[PDB]
Amino acid sequence: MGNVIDLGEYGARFTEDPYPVYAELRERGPVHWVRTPPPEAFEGWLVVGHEEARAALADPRLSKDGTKKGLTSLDVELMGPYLLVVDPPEHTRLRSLVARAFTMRRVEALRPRIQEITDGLLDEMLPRGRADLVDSFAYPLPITVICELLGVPDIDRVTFRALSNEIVAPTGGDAELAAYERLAAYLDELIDDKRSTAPADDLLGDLIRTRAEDDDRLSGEELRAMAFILLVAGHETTVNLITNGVHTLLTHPDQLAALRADMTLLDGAVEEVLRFEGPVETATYRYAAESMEIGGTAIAEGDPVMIGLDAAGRDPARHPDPHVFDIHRAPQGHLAFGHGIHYCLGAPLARLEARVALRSLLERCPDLALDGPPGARPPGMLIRGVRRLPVRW
Amino acid sequence: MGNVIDLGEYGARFTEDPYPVYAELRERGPVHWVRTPPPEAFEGWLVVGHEEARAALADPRLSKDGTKKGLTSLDVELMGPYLLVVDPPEHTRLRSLVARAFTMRRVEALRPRIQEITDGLLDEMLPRGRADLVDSFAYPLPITVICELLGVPDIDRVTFRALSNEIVAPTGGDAELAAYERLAAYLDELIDDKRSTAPADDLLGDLIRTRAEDDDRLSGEELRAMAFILLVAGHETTVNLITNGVHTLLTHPDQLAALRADMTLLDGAVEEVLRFEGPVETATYRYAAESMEIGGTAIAEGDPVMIGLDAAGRDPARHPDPHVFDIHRAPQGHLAFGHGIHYCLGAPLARLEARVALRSLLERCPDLALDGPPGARPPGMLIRGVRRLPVRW
Ligand code: HEM
Ligand code: HEM
Ligand SMILES: CCCCCCCCCCCC(=O)O
Ligand SMILES: CCCCCCCCCCCC(=O)O
Repeated sequence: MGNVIDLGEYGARFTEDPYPVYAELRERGPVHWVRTPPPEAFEGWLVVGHEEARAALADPRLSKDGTKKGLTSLDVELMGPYLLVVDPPEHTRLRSLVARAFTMRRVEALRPRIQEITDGLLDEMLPRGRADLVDSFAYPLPITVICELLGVPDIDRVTFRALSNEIVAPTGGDAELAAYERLAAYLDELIDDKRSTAPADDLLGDLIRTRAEDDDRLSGEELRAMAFILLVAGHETTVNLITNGVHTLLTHPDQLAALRADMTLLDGAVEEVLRFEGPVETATYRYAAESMEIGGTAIAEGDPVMIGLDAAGRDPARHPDPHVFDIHRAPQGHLAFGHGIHYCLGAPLARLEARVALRSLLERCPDLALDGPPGARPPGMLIRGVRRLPVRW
Repeated sequence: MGNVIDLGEYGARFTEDPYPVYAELRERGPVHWVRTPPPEAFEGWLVVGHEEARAALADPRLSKDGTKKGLTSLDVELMGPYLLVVDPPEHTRLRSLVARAFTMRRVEALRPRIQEITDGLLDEMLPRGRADLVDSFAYPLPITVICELLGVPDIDRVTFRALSNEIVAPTGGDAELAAYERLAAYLDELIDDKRSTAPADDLLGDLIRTRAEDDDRLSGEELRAMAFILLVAGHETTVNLITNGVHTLLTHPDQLAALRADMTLLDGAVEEVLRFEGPVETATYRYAAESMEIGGTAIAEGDPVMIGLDAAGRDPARHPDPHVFDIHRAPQGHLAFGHGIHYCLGAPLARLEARVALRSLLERCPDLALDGPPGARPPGMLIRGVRRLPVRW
């Protein structure tokens, strides 16, 4: 317990642009005690260096499961135990039930369908000459893809969106509480309706049959929490990827022109976007399961640790000229998806969605431009991006 | 125990060029029960898929501590417990002793010296007009860099090399163990020469003080074995990266000419070598501590797992047109340094050692060329490289 820097006190220059602070801090060291901005201005360690971001993602002394300390956060209570709030051996078991669904091989078999979705959205959007890229394009593609994968297409997406939006960028203690208890219910309703059809040849179908079987493979509260995460992690991350993409592209016409000149560079741009504006700014819940250290810095048992994945993406030791967006940038290991046991299950899917989305849009909009200012940034440290992206072509 | 892909049945073809075989296996699936080529032909699961390689490296069910199942290899007993034969918490305790020395900040401080060393090696070497690159350049640089770092002042480099070479590629039973004891003699005596000397501020200094202040933080057995791993891992890998690098460039003249023409590309180029001819072909000892699955293949408890890193580097689904060497390659996440708790401690160092070496040399030898046939490949699944590389300039 000592000198805290309150990130609130940087105002909203820091929400809009966290990097010159991240940098300032990274020069002073790799790890520092921090109160995050309001609302729900949380405190604990922030990791801002790559090498330490990487290594703390792998450190077996960091836990994600607070019930081992007697604490029991909301999402745990109302959703259940899910992938990001458990450690091995339960992590392993729950993970094994869904890994085969999300391999490169299987994800590639969705290409034609993701392409077809993208074509219909651009068809629908193009003729009106201008729009919110999010409502019109970048939201519906992932939320349609993930609902089809599960599969549950007649879902109320708008209720879903708003609940999902709240739980990843909480506006306050009550709203948060409300949305969690509202989504728990919605999910309970959803699962039952899926149980009430029979021949569900799909991951949630498979998942409901697994729970019903009297192995501890999958509990009822785990089944709810699985679908919570599959649906939510699919959604805001990928919307933001696609949107941060186009946004940074159009704020860097050098590179965009470079890219249209040679569309083989496309995938290398996506990787630069993921480095430079990675949709997950700050990694999810971790605390010290024992006394340990990260820099020279002693972290005591109990302290939370927050790994700055976007902070690491602009480490100059790892990424020379970190504040420059270069497609032709030298192979450039980032941490946008994590590392270690909880490395993103959706990475191949995300990469596919985002690549197909961005190619098709750029092919079908030679004159795409901003028009003009982008919408509100959600609150909290989890998500990096904007809710509305007004665009024209 | 079931079907065995005997890797020996392929002959010297495989040892020379394993990639077409890896590709044939990977096309069937990503994991296979194998028999390593002779000598001391060994059985286990070889992982040949990128996605499965990453997961396996992070999987908490694989152990590297054979003692936990009543089995002691020549390295463990004779050298001691060191970083690649322990799991957490022993691993966590040992790695803490040394992480601070191998950081990016600290490594970069060595750039003047590594350069100075690279130049001394080239000034001496360049007038003779031709040389074995290994004896004259690639070997001495890493063995010098690491020795200073420790710092073991004057080293018998001709003896150490032979010992080290043998334990990293064993030729037979009698030679292997002999090398371990002959090497276990030298380290002990290297350790005591340091013990019997004026205390100064370097890693071995700090290590030996820790041994003396024993609260099980560092046992003398572990002290030998730490000095073992750092000297040995420091040397084979880096020599082989420098060598693999020069040789791949000279067998691919367009790409070299592209690099000669634009030396900013060097770094991408180096990362492409690591992907294409990674010095560590197959990662070190791992076994299943409980029964598991890897690509939907059932792994019994006790089965060895061999994670094929170079195999992963030619995986079509992670790297398109994998058997093309492309200085301009894009998104290209490889696994040449591992992943998870045991990720290379020395990667920023290796990258630095290699980059200096390749630049200085390429800048001072504009008509560098092969002359003619390269040396023999050592045996075993650990090292991918040749042991004598004759060049001219
Ligand atoms: C589009 C960009 C995406 C990014 C940047 C991203 C990023 C991440 C990150 C950083 C984590 C780990 C965070 C931590 O360790 O605390 C993660 C985990 C996860 N992601 Fe994603 N993700 C993306 C897309 C997806 C998609 C499409 C899905 C599902 C369809 C998904 C499902 C998950 C799941 C289930 C986890 C938890 C894994 C575990 O604990 O074992 N992600 N993602
Ligand atoms: C030149 C290229 C290098 C490559 C490709 C390389 C590769 C690797 C790989 C793949 C591992 C993990 C193997 C496994 O999980 O079984 C590893 C571990 C290690 N490497 Fe390297 N390495 C290199 C250079 C170095 C250097 C220069 C040093 C020391 C100065 C070093 C020290 C280590 C150590 C100490 C470990 C063990 C880490 C642990 O168990 O926690 N390496 N390296
Ligand atoms: C500061 C907000 C943290 C809230 C933790 C719960 C979020 C669950 C959704 C995770 C999505 C993802 O990991 O990509
Ligand atoms: C199964 C392989 C075990 C080999 C034991 C020898 C250890 C040599 C250390 C080199 C480690 C590395 O560079 O990855």
